[PDB]
Amino acid sequence: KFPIIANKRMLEEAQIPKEHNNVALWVLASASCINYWNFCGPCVNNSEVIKEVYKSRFGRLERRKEIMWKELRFTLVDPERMELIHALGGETWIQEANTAGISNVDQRKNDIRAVCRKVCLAANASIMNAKSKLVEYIKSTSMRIGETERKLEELILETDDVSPEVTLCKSALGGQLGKTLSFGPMLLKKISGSGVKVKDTVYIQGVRAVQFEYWSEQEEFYGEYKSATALFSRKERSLEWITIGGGINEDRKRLLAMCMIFCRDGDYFKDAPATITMADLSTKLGREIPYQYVMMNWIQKSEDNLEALLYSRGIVETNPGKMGSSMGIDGSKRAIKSLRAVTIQSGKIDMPESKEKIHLELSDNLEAFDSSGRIVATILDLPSDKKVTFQDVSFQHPDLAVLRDEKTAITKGYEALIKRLGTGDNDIPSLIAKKDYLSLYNLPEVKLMAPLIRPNRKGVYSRVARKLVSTQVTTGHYSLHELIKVLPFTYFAPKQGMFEGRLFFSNDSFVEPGVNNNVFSWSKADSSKIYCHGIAIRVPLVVGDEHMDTSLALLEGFSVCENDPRAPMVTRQDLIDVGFGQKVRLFVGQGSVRTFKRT
Amino acid sequence: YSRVARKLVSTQVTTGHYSLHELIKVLPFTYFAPKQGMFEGRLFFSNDSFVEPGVNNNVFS
Amino acid sequence: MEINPYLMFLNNDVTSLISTTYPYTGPPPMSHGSSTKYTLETIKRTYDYSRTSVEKTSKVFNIPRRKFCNCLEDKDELVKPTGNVDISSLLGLAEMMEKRMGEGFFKHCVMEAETEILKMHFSRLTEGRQTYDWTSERNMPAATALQLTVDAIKETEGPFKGTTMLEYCNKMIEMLDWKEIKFKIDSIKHDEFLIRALTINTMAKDGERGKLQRRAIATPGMIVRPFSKIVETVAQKICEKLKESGLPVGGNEKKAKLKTTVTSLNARMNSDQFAVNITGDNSKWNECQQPEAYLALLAYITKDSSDLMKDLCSVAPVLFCNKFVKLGQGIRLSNKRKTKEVIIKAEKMGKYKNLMREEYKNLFEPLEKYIQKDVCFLPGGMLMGMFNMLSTVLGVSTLCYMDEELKAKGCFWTGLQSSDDFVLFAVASNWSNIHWTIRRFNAVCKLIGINMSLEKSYGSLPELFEFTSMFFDGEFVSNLAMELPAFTTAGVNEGVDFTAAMSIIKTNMINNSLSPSTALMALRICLQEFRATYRVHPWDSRVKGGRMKIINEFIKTIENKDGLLIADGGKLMNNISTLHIPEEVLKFEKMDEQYRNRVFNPKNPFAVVSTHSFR
Repeated sequence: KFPIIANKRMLEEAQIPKEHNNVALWVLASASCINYWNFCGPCVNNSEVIKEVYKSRFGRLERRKEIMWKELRFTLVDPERMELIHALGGETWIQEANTAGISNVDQRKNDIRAVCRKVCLAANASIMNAKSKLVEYIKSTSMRIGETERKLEELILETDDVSPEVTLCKSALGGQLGKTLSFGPMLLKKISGSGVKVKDTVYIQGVRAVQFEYWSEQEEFYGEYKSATALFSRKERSLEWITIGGGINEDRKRLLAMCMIFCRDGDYFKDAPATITMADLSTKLGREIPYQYVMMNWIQKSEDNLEALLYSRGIVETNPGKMGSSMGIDGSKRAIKSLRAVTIQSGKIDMPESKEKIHLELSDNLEAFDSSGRIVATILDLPSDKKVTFQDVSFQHPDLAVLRDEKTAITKGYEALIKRLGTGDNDIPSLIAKKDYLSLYNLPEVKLMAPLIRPNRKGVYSRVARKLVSTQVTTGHYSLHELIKVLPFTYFAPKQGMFEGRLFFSNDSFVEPGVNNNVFSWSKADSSKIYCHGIAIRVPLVVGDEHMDTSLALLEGFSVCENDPRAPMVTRQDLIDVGFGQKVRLFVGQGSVRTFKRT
Repeated sequence: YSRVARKLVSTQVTTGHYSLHELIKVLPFTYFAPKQGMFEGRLFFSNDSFVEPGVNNNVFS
Repeated sequence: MEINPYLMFLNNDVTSLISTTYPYTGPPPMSHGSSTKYTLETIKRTYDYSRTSVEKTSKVFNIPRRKFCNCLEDKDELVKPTGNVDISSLLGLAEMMEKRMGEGFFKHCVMEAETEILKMHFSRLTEGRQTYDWTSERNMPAATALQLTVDAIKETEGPFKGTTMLEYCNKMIEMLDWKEIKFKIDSIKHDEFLIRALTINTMAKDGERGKLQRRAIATPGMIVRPFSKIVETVAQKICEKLKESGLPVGGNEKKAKLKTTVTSLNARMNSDQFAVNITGDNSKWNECQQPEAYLALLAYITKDSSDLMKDLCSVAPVLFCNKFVKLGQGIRLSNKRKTKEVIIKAEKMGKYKNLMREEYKNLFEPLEKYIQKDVCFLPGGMLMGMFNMLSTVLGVSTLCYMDEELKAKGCFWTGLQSSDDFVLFAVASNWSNIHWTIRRFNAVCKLIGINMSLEKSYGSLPELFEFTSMFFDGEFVSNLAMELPAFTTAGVNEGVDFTAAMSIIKTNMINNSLSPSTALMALRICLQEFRATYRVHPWDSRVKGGRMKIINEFIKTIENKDGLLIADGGKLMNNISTLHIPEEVLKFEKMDEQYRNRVFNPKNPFAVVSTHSFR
């Protein structure tokens, strides 16, 4: 009851009465005594002393406040910070938050490569105007790159960063290349040998057939996948030998599979899996796809496909003296059993460099060709479309961005509703003072916002909204906020049904009167503002009382009244069977209860 | 309410398959004139006390 | 339709889903008790794992003394546990380890432990899980029994003015020879006080993850406490320099040790050789550790050092060579219909042995010899969770073995060992010599009582092994040691419990046992636990509690609701990047100056020192 001990003179000198409001508080004492002491008690000024004594903690807080938070990224492994290393970088993720150092170049590289990917994808919407739409997008895209407002017609050239998108977009500019290749996300390069194209067939389901191409001669290459080097030689649709330099379990598997596809080694180039027969669609919406990229995509779906591909490659038992340089199905460095024609080692294979620049030729499918075919890049080797917010950018030509969503549609509808006020005749306040609400049910803006409404039960929403509107207009007691909130629904014939307390749009979102929400919120002491997803909007007018009267914006045929606990709690349905002079409590929100009375 | 009550009564009386414990309950509402509206399912008096036609409650069991 | 919540283990790993196999951390509702029958079974299995039959009546009690050390017999069926130790091999392994690390290694460590002890205050002994009072004959925290002991010393032969560990120990020694001792009031003689000091009680508490095998965790008194602390300090100073010692700390450092070991292995073993792993699990790590071998080892250690430490380190061992064990609650009787039920203590079970059942009888007669009044004169074993550092040192000694018989075959081993769990890494160039190496290792381990389980110890190829719930793999090292606080059991203060929980969560995140979203959920859970504990809620809530009536009445006089304290209708403002920062430091500049000064008023009747304490 009074476990907490205390002092006596310290209590009386503060004049702490027991049972202040039936709370004893107490030598011994309760805990509520602390609340009574900190809410109504003596006042000191010892802030400076506290800060000085707890200087270490408050300096830590200051340092924390002295941070410039940066982005984060999911990845792996190939003092003042120790206080926060727990929140700075784990093992699967990491945040690049910095303290004092600034250098904006690699972020600029990421931005430029992302936007290049974006634009090159956008150009994949026709069959004939590929290069034209591409170049026009480029010329219509400017950026505040770093600190300089530059255009995207010179950065692609001035930059030196190999990539499928950089190359795919620069070839159209007759720009210089570096003899590098891109088969999917992997990076390849030629070392020696040469050959010519040759065609072959492959079955699907055991009946159909499809043609692919390859090379028949010997040729050596240099593969390089994330955290993994390699070297190998392809000969007649099959992989002869291969060696890997830098070891990571996951990377070695994907790199090996990609090099195998590049060599088309394996039986799945004779027949196909039973999963492909489910589709047999080596085609886009309206375009064609080779077999290699189909196989790759089939790999990306699940690692079981990768394991199957690797089993297709012969597996054998390792012999002595080779464990140190053997491999396993899961990339294991050494194992009693390994795969045929493999060699693991340590140290990344030093990559060669080609100092011979060239220019390629784009095709209908934007595929570039330097000579003897030997595709260097394409859209097929790109990721799927990934929406990302772009800043410091200007994109003027159509297809720049859809920039059309239900959220933005609603935002614009509400902006139009707000501007319509216009502090003039033939606008909201004139109709209010005139008590002509019917015209409100015919404005253009509500007609533009109507399509955003849930169609199945729009009649009841319109009924309720018209009820509220008329009841707030006729009497003259109203609140512009809730009105504008519900107006978009006062545009279809009213009908009978069951209402619950929320008005749903077509995007599954909703709005509710007498409450606030992310889509629409407002509050007093800032009534000149209306938040929309946090976007504060302004009112072309000023009001101090036009909103203060919300007694009719909560329910339809009721009005708020003084609080009364005796009144019984109810729901929205039984309301119909109430009478007059009969108060009722009811929830108006989350843990928000209010009393109401008919009329 | 009056409408509904009269309805039930006719339905029970025309055939002969009635339950005397329901007429004695709903009759007090048949005095007035029918009208149109949505019947939620309960019949309220002027004192916030209702009776339901078919299930027993504190007011009529 | 059917269900099988294991099919997700087919197309996925195990390091990602293994956590779903064990329940969430917390107090075990099993109520693992410490009954008399369990204790007697333990004592029996102890005396049995001793494969000898020799004895020697003492002179201080007139009682036999099963001397199970350096007297191995009953070689048959030796795969089962053993406790008979060989001193020669033990000292040989110690010598190997010394040679490896260095000559003046043990000396440096013992010197460090000494100097650390010198400036130590005996008051440290107040920091302990629990003990057993030798006056009230119960279990309590260390501070209570310490006060009891000091006030008894005061009442009997004046106060203890040492204020240091060494004077405390010498006072205990002297008290061993006192004939009469007093305490609040009653006194006792020499023999009874000796016994009480050498008494032990079985505690039921066993709280941890993994396995709660600590049914009868020991609970010693206070006399032996400081010497045990000294020995543990030395063993710790030793385990730090050892690479294969994951006991003193865990997590980041533990993973570092793992990967260092693995990489050194990969860079050492020749191309022809191929490695393997074993998931060892030592069984009966408490019923096969003998304090006599520990004594000989400590002697060999301090051989070249101050005789002070030589004698000091030789205290706790002998105190454990003679340790009376308090038998739990005695058996009960009953008639057929069970309408009547008699209750008897342990000391008198030897008086009604003719009635108890056989299984309970055959487990009681052979031990009646060693009983004195109600306890059993256990001359060895090691039940407490003590000397864990020392046992770990012995294990590391086991792993640092190497000879020429192996070298000739081109094989060796290495690994890591916790208290009673280890991981081995064998090396060879044939699928058979591996078996020979494993058998050699098991033999050298059994020579000194360290056994191994067969139904709980497995193996596999190099990539996949498990250690202290940290299921290691080629990658994706997954931990499972997620700890949590508990307010109801430990209500230290309102102010300090939330900050402590935040620090705990931060730590768990460091050890990678927790992730951002998981940490946030745990935080929002601990906040609610705290509130419900101290019966506090925010102001927005429509609560009617006793603190809440006054808090709701005094809410309208302030605007900085954000600055309010959680203990006073407050709301949270801390997050992941603000854990080390207490909420107070985070709301100081925000609290309405009135409330601020009203809280930080040192002129009140009572981590940032608040006006929120529960003395």
